[PDB]
Formats: sequence, structure tokens, C-alpha cells
Amino acid sequence: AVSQRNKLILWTRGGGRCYLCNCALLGDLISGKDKLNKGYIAHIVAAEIDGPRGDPIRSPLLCDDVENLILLCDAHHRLIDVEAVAEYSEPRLQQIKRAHEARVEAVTEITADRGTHMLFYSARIGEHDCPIQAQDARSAVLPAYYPKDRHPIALDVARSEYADNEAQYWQFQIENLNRQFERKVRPLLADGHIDHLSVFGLAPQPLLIHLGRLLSDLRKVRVHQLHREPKGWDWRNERPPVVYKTDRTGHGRTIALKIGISATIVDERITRCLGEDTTIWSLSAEGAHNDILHSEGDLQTFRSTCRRLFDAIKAAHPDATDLHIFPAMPVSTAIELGRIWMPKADLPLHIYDENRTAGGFFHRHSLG
Amino acid sequence: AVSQRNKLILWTRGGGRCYLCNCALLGDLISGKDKLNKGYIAHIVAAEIDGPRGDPIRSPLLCDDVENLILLCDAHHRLIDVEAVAEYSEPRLQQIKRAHEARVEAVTEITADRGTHMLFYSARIGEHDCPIQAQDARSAVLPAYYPKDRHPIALDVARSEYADNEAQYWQFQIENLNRQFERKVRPLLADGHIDHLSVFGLAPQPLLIHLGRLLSDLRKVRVHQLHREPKGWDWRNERPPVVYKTDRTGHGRTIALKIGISATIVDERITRCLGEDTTIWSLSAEGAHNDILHSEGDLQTFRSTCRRLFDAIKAAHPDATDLHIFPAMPVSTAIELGRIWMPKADLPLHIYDENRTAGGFFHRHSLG
Ligand SMILES: [Mg+2]
Ligand SMILES: [Mg+2]
Ligand SMILES: [Zn+2]
Ligand SMILES: [Zn+2]
Repeated sequence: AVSQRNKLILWTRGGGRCYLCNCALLGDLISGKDKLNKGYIAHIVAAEIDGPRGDPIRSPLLCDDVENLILLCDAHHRLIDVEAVAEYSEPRLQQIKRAHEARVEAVTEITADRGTHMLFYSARIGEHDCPIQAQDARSAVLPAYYPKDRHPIALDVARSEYADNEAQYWQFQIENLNRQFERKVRPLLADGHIDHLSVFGLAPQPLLIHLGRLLSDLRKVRVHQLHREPKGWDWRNERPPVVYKTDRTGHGRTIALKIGISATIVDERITRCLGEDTTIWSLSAEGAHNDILHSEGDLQTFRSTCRRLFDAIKAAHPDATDLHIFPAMPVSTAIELGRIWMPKADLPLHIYDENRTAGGFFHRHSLG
Repeated sequence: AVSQRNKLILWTRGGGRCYLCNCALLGDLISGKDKLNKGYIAHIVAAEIDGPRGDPIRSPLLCDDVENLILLCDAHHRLIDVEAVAEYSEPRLQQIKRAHEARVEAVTEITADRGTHMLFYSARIGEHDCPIQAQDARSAVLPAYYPKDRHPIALDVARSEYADNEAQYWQFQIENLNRQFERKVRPLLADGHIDHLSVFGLAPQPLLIHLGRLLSDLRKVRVHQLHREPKGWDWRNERPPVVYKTDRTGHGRTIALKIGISATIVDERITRCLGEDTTIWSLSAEGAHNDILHSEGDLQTFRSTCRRLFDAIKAAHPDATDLHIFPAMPVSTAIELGRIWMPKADLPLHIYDENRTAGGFFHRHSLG
């Protein structure tokens, strides 16, 4: 008889399907319908010397050799053993066997990769009080991804002797994010060992938008959000979906977009900063607060909503100079704004940041 | 211990692959490398009451139940039993089991006659930032087809020191598309090595139409579209069908057709570069935007609409020598335009391209 191990090997290699018609044999095996041929195993060289394609030497030599076995439903076992023996010689059955098993392996191999690389963008990476820590990141990617390497790729929000309201800070942080990406990320992407990137960013919104721009050409990226109670970076999905809705005020030719997702922004702060002659488009979340981005669906609906608004804005204003962005966005949406921006389909973006020391909005960074 | 029959069932349903990374386990099973966990079987609810997700009632109830078993390599068995027990809850592991076994069955169902060759037309084929990659293509042909060869056939939008706004560039790309097609595709067709062809094109629309013309006589072709959110080349089916509208303006001697599916094209832009003595036919999609081609039905309905429009244009202008095409089309529709054009009955096509930064439409290619 055929060993249980050879049965397992052949059924795995054969995908549990008839090698001539591909029909599914597992359900019948479980049902015990394999009374004529246990396990639906067919011998190419018959185990019996007097059988179809039998041989006095090779029949006993091959009766428990998996390289001599195929799976057949009862009908097609009868076809190669009784009705059409001459049609199905050892080489022809052997070639159907290789081809069936090669095909099965190739299709079960095709699937998205689960392994991911963590990318951190934050101040104080590697220090005791860093708000993104490797053990919290490695847990947060499960179970949708698993860490392919234990250690994150570290992009530093580098320590600086300039404050958020001095231009000096923004030039230093932008060029330093640029050097950093071009130094530790690009060579690993070029090299091809990274197939999925899990992103954990905590930085001023203009820098997070630039990070998103740097990630825009990548195919496998999952952005994470810092959640607030309990603190952590794992996606949750426990609340009703965030409701976003778009609007506009004014009719000047300076096009602005305020994005009030974690907070509200009144139109005054934009007109006080831009001209009085403005059009202020709006992307708002109902109940805007800094813990509003709860679930990945919330992030996807932001991406698609923001995409629709970007199209609508350029369609409504075919005389484009730029678009002036005024954000109050969770870190995950700020990265995704930069990631979905299309360098030559969208308007160029001028990103404003609230000077929290004294005074309102100031232009700190641009895309395009 | 787990029965030999349940081991066979699980190994067949699982395709002999780790349910967390999809790596192949049979070779290691045959080699006796399954020293820590025999057969690479992991219990979701542990067989041991004291184990991960163990239970005094359900552990013995399920220790020989195939619905509680998965296949795992040693590293991911340790991931769900030691490192990340809480993250990998029974419901989350059950999802993975159901998804893994559903995919394995659906892909092994694809019969041997459904094999396909991937054909790429794009810049930067084989580089990390190419927007068409072998792994996304081979996933995209499933479950309708399976890749007959692991490697795509690469037609390059070849690098040159020419710019798209000078004629030499277009002449260069056309001879290179012709040469590569004649040597990498055609010689394999005659014998039957290449039969069904799955096509992934990302190129300037006039070159994509030419690609379609090169495919025009082929009987087995499936064109793919590059989608956004999520990125990928797999056909989707989540939206209402695209709505197409055919219309016409003017009564002039020179016949034009604008095809605004991913964007709108106003009549000016046709009027001169061509003149005022024009008839401007139109084939537009309601809500034209760059991700509008969602489903394979949307592409088929484009084919039939464009076919009907071509006939109507020929009937309406029996003294017309040719037709001036002004496209703003998804990549898949552009290929299919070239593929359905009939030299026998249709007007010759002069294809125009939007000159970036200079501005305006310029004649870059012709068919017939
Ligand atoms: Mg037999
Ligand atoms: Mg276990
Ligand atoms: Zn059969
Ligand atoms: Zn694994």
C-alpha cells in the first residue's frame, strides 16, 4: 500500500484535484466515496505487474514512489486504465503530472507579502521618552502585517536651536528630512528587499506632508495614527465612522483650502493671512478633535474625500497659480495629504503653520 | 495527537504553505525539519489548556478538529504562541485560516488551459519605482488566468536624449515598440509558445494606441488598467458602470474626435490647432476623472461605444479622408482604441498629444 506520508505529499502537490479535469477530490475523500481507489491515487506504472503500463522490475520498484503517482477522479482513472491505455503512456502521464504540480505551486505562491518594514519619523528616536517606540510599532502592524525586520528605519526630527516660528527651523528640517530619506530609505528601496512600509510619523504637519510626498511613488505603504486613550499606534475601529464634508466660501482668485479635522479653523485666520480677495474651500470633520482619526476606514475616506476635493478645486478654478493649505490634521492624514498629491495633476501646495507664540498662519513649506 | 487524515486535509487546504508568510513547507516536511512542531501544525485554540488561547473546555474539544488547525513555519508559530499571543486572537487567526484556504482553493481551480503571458509597456521596467511590477501583474491575472511564465515580456518606453515635444522622440519610441514587439512577442506566437496575452501599458497615449494596433489581430488579449486607491492593476467591481456619451458639434470639412474619459476637453483646444472649419465629434464619460475606469465591463462598454461612434463618423462623412483624435483616456481605453480600429472600414487616425508646458495639442502619430 501507499504510505500515508506519500499520500500527504501527493495530495499537497496535486492540490487535491484530478490531474486530468482538475475537479476537487477533497470533499469526496472526506465523504469516504473513494471505495474503488483509496485516496484517488492512480499509479502511472501500475503497482501490479500485469496492470496498465506494468513492468516486472519497475512495478514493485515504483508502487510506493510518489514520482509515479497522480490524483484522478474515478472516471478518469478508468479512462487511463481501461478505455484509453494506449493514449496515456508513461511519458504522457508523467508530463501531465509535472505540469499539473508545477501549475499548482505557481498559483499558490502568488499573494501579497505580509512582511513589513517599519519607518519612524519623529524627534528623539531611540530615547526613553520617544513617542514612537519599536515594541509598540512591532505590535501595531499585526495582524495585517508582521515585522520583516525587528528594527525600524529611523528618520530623525533632528534637534535644533531654532523654534517653530523661525524660517531657519523649516529649512533645516526639510533639507534634513530630504538628506535622511535619500540616505537610509532610497538605497534600501532600490535594493528591493523592502516590499511593504509601515509608517509611524510624529512631526509638525508641514514636515509630515513632505514625508508623504517622499512616499508618494511607493506601492505598499500603510500609515499609522497615534491614538490617544489608550495611547498607541495600532488601528482600532470601535467608533462610528468619521463624517467629513466639503464646502466653500468667498469668490476671490486666491484659492485656499482649510482642513479642519482635529480642530476648527475660522475663515478669519485665512483672510487675515491671505488677501481679502480669496476663495476658501473647506475639508472638515464633524466633531473635529485631535483623537478623531480612529480607524483605517476613517483614513481611507479622508484619502478619497481629499481626492474628490482636489479634482473639484482645479475644475472650478482652471486659472491655477497654487492652492494655499491651512491644516489642523491628525498625523496620519497629514502624511496622506502629501502621499495622494499628484505632482503634475494637482495645484502646487503652499503649506501654512500656526505660529503658536504670537501671530497666526505663516507659509512654511511648499510642494510643486 | 492529530489524526493522519486531518493532517492530509489541512495540508491540502493550506497548499503546504505557512498561513502567515506563505512560504512552502513540504520540502522541510520531507527533510524532517519539523522538529519543534510535527507537520508544522499550529492549534489556534491550543491543545494544551495552559497554552496560548487554551481553554479547559474547548482545548480537548478542538485538539483534533481541522477547523482549529493552521500550517505555520517555526518562526511564525513562535510569533503567534510566544511573541504576539494577544494580537493574534482566535477570531483573527480564524480570519487568516479562512482567507488562506479560500485563496488556495480558488487559484488551484484555474485549469491548465487558462495560462497567460504578461506583457508590459512602460518606462523603467525592472526598477524599484516602476509602476508596473511582475508581482502585481501576476496577482492581477488571477483568478481568470494564471501566469504561464514567471517573467513579464518587457516593451520599453525607451530612454533617449529626445524630448516628447520634438518629432524625433515619437519616431524613436515607435521604432522601438515595433522592434521589441516583433522580436519578443511575434516569434513566440507562430509556434504557440505565447497564446493568451495579459497587457499592462503605461505610456503616452499615442504610443498606447500603437501598442493596441500591434495587438489588433490577436484573438486572446486581456488589457489591464492601473487603478488608484489602492494602487494596482487588478480589475475591480465596486462602482456603478461608467456612463458614456456620444455627441457632435459643427459642420466643417475637417473631422475631429475628442475622447474625454479621464478629463474634459473643451472645443477651443481642437479649434485651432485645427481651424474653425471643423466637425468635432466627442466621446465623453460623465464625471471624467483619472480613476474612472474601474471595471472590465467599463472597458468593454468603451469598446462597443467607440466602435459604434467610429461607424457613425464614417457614415456621416463619406468624403472624409481622415479623423483627428484628441484623447484624454485611461491607459486601458487607449490600448483598446488601437485594438478595435479597422483598416478595412475605419478612417485613418491622426493622434494628437498635449504638449506639456508649451501648451496646445500637436500631431504626434497616425494609424493607416
Ligand atoms: Mg491504475
Ligand atoms: Mg501551538
Ligand atoms: Zn477527472
Ligand atoms: Zn511563515
